[PDB]
Parts: sequence; structure tokens; C-alpha cells
Amino acid sequence: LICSISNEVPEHPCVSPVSNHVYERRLIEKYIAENGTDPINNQPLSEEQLIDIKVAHPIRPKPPSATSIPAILKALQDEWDAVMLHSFTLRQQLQTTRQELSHALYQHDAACRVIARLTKEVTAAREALATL
Amino acid sequence: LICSISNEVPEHPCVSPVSNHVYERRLIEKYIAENGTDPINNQPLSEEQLIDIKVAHPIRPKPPSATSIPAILKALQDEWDAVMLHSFTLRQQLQTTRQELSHALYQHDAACRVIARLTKEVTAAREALAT
Amino acid sequence: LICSISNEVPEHPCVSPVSNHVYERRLIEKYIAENGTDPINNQPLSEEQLIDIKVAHPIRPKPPSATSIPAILKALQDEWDAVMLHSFTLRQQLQTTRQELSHALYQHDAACRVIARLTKEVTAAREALATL
Amino acid sequence: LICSISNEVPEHPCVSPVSNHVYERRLIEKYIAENGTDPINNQPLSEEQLIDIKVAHPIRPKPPSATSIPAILKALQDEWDAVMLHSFTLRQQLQTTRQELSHALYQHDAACRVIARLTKEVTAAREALAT
Amino acid sequence: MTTEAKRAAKMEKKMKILLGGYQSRAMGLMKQLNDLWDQIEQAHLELRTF
Amino acid sequence: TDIMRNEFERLAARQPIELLSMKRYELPECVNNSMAQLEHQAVRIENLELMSQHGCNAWKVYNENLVHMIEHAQKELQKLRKHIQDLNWQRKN
Repeated sequence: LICSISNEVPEHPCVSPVSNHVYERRLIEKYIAENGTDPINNQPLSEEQLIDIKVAHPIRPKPPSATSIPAILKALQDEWDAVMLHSFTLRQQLQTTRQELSHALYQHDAACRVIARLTKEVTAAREALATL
Repeated sequence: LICSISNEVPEHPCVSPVSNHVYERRLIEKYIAENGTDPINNQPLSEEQLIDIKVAHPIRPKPPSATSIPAILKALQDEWDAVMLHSFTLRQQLQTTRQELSHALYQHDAACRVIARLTKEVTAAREALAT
Repeated sequence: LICSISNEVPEHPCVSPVSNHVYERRLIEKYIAENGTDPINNQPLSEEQLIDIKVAHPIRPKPPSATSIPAILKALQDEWDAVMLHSFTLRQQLQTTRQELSHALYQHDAACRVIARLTKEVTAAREALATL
Repeated sequence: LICSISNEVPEHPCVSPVSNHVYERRLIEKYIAENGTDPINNQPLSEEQLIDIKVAHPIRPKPPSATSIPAILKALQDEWDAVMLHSFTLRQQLQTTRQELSHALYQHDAACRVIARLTKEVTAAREALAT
Repeated sequence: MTTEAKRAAKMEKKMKILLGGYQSRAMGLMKQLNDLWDQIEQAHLELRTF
Repeated sequence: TDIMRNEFERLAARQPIELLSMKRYELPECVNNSMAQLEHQAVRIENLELMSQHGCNAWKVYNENLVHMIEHAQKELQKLRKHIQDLNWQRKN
């Protein structure tokens, strides 16, 4: 909603047929009279290139309505992407603490095994201590 | 401001080289590959002439309201149902104006059939007025 | 599902983050080790640049259907923005129908005074010749 | 193939040389705009360091009953309610994760202590026998 | 309302079979991948756990 | 850790109820909805044209690609089996 030279709000935004960039009437017409080209990349252009007049036509412009056609669908996509984004950062902890419980479970099982061996050793040991 | 194709605000506008016409990318590509002809100016089309058009400020979405989705759902339904009759409107009245055009040309074909008869009668009356 | 180099199915795919075009390992590894770049664009890359195909996340992955509200929004927008052009398809025909109707009405109103004058003159001149 | 942020199957794939990880352009834009780094590994990332991929244009078939009422009244409900129930069950899974992690830290405390005591008692009886 | 629904319900049901047999295909197609996504996230488990 | 959607979905999920859906274009104002059913079943015969244009063709187009995308995950499971079992083969000796 600004010009392509002077940054003012155009009353008839000008559109040139090389690198079309919404401009202002007086700015673009002046840049033409100064040199027959646009501001963007120094290509060729003519006076006829601008189709100035707004495009109001059977297109039936509605001053952008709140709840009619496109807004609900766009907002829905944006919010569903966010739902999935957060559920991802939750499934992160899901898998991570899975790995933690895996290591801890292997640890606790094979660790009670350490006692399963130690008890046999000490129980035979005190028995021998009484015996001999 | 206004796409001359879909009536939407296009974030993928495209301009043609034979025509000054910034159009929507969807319909532009669809028509371009469907047929070798242009939408409005009927300028014989090649796709690689396209100018990817952008105004890097202009994109203005709506902050309509905090309103619940129990609004937006029936909103989209009712808007589609309304645009359905609004799109039937543009074709029914066009078929009616076409029928009326053929009808008017038919009375035109009858009047320029009666005018020769009337001129014949007038010329004969004046030829009697000669004597 | 397809491969861009050998036309053989990638049973070990890796797409490099250079000119990513889904690539197979058993080709692209020696591809980068022979010429250190991507095939299509030829920007420089190697083995560590080419990256395996991996699982999405610990989030639940799912088949692609028109069910997902993003796919639902995509399909609904397809239908809508197509009816948007369908409206122009009839506004344009109305522009020609109504102009032809008004123009045939102009030629009709031009034949109307013609028939009125011819009909009045018929009576006038017939009565005058019969008045003798 | 799939995306590592939304768990989505992209029509818009873009992967970065900062983290070679197939991510959905939507969540990748959102993330790198939030904090200018990768989300998964977090090597600093600017949105123009990535590169898009050219996709095979993958499509899912429009089912036989696809229209306004099918894609509006029925269809959105399954998607939204299944996002609700899925995310709820996933947070429930995180709750179960915290519970099992606490139980596991308890079991590890038990293992460590009992092992510290029995490793002594064994060689204690052994030293008495070696007396 | 029904003038076209009687065709849009009819020609849809031309596909309620040929698409319907494939409708038994894409269902069990990704369904077995729920074991391939389990035994992947289970092959995500056994790798570093040992 | 998302947008106000967090409390919105908290309400909508704990509450449980489903938002009152798009039951407007169906029933039949009502004359608009009837004309809408007309144009919409016209678009339905259009999407039926665009479905029967393939028939079985673009169906098999998705089928073959589906299998050629399927096989890779199981190649990966083969990799994981081999790795873990050779680890155990070291552990034994």
C-alpha cells in the first residue's frame, strides 16, 4: 500500500509491464518523462505500459468481509499447523523419556542380577566360615 | 488491488507480455496450458512470457474477530451457498440477454422485410400520381 | 517413489540439501565423490552434504488423503477459486449479450418510426388517390 | 518424504543446509522466524540459508463424495476432533512418561544402594574366611 | 436439487466399486505401515538402548 | 506451548462437543440453498468428469508409487536388525 518511488499512498497505483511494482501516478509518470523505464532493474518500457485505472468490474469487490470465504480456511490452516507443531514438541519428550525408561529398565534388571550373584557368593562364604 | 480473474487478492500475480494484464497464477497457468489463448485481450499465449508480479507491501490479511469457530464454520457454508446462486445469476441473465438479442434480431428481420413492401406501395402510388 | 538419475527405484534414498531432487544413495554417493556437486544445478556438495531419508518425528505419521483439514482446505479452495473464474465465464457472455440486445433494440427503434411512417403514408396517399 | 515439525506430508518441501532435515515450509518459516536457528539440532539458521526441493507433485484422489456438504459438514469434524483427541492422548503419554521416569529413578536408587551393601557383605565373609 | 443429485449420486456410485476395491487397498496399504511406523519407532528404541 | 488455540482446544476438548457444522447448503435463504444444490451438483458432475477421466488409471498411478514408497522403511528395519544382532554377537564372546 505504498508507491514504488516516493512511498506515498497511491490514488491510482501504476503498474508497468516489465517488473510490475505498485507505484504512484505522478512519480511513475515523472520517472517516465525523465527516462522511459521503471525503477526496479533498468529495463525497457513505454508510456503505454501502465494500465492505471483500478480493476473494479463484475468481480464484485466486497470490502474484505470478516466471516465469508477465504479467512476461515486460511486461519484454519495456520492454526492446524500450530496444533501439529506443539504436538511434535510433546512427542519429542515421548520418545526421549522412552529411551530413558529403556536404559533405566535394563539398569534395574541387570542390577538386581548383581545381587542375585552377590547373595550366592556371600551365602556360601558365611557357610564355609562356619564349616572350616 | 483486484484480480481480473477470480476477484481475490492474489499473492501470485502474473503479467503477460502481449497484454497489460496482471492475473492470478492459478487461472493463468490453468488457462495457458488448457488453451493457447489469452483471457481478456485474446492475445495468442506463451507461458514463458509471464512476469512474476509482486507488491511486497500489499498483502493485507483480515483480523476479523476473536469470534468462535462455531461462527466461522456456518459462515463459510453460508458464503459458499450464497456465491452459488450469485454464480448461477451471472449465467442465467446472460442466457436471457442472449435469447432477447436473437429475439430482437428476429423483429429486425421482419421490419426490414415489411419496409420493401411499403416502399413498393409508395412508389406505385407516386407513379399513379404521375398521370 | 521415482529416481532422477538411474530411473531405478531408490532402495536407500538420500536427498542432499544443495539442489534437493530426491536421490538414491547407491548412485549419489559416488556422484558426489566423483564430481563434488549436485547433478541438476551443480552446486558443490559431498557425502556429508547428502543426507539420509529419515522418519518424520515421534509424532504419529499418517497416510496422505483428502481428509486432513489442510487437504480439506486445499480442495475447498480449489472448488471455490474455480467457481471464481466460472463467474467471469458468464459475466463476459453477459457483456456481449446485453450490448447486442441494446444494439438490436436501436436498429428496431430505427425500423419502428420507419414502419409508422410507411403505414401512415399508405393511408394518406391511398385516400388521396381515392379522393379524386 | 515427510516433515519433522508438523509431522506433515508436504506439497511444499524445503530443506536447509543448516539442518538437512525434511521440514514443512510452513513450520520452518514460522520457526526460523521465531528464533533464527534450526528446531531439531539448532545450528543457527537464517531463512535464506535453506533451499527448496522440487516435488513430484503428489496428489491424493478426490473421494466419490467430495463437495460442499461432504468437505464441510462431515469432513472437518473428523480432522478437528482427531487432532483434539490425538494431542490430548499425546499429553497423556507425556504424563505417563513422567510417572515411569520417577518410578525408574526409584528403582535405580534401590539397585545402587543394595549393590553397595552386598558388594561389601560378600567380601566381608570372604575376608573372615581368609582370616 | 435432485435433477443433478440423481446423477451425482449415480455416477459417484459408478466409482463406489472400482474406486471401492482400491478403497480396500489404500486402507490396508498404510495400515500395515502402522507396524512399520511402530517397528520403526521400536527400531528407534532398540538401537541406543543396548 | 502454542497460541490461544491452547485454551480454545482445552475448552473444546474437555467440554466435549463438536462445533455446529456446515448444515446450511444441504437442507433448503432456502431458495438460495436450493439453487446452491443445483450449481453444487453441477460441480459434482464436473468433479465426476474429472474422476472418470482417470477411472482406474490414476488409481493405479497412486498404487504403484505407494508400494515403491513403502519398501524403504523395511529396508531400514533390516539395517537395524543387522546392527543390534551383531552387537549381541560381540557381547557373547
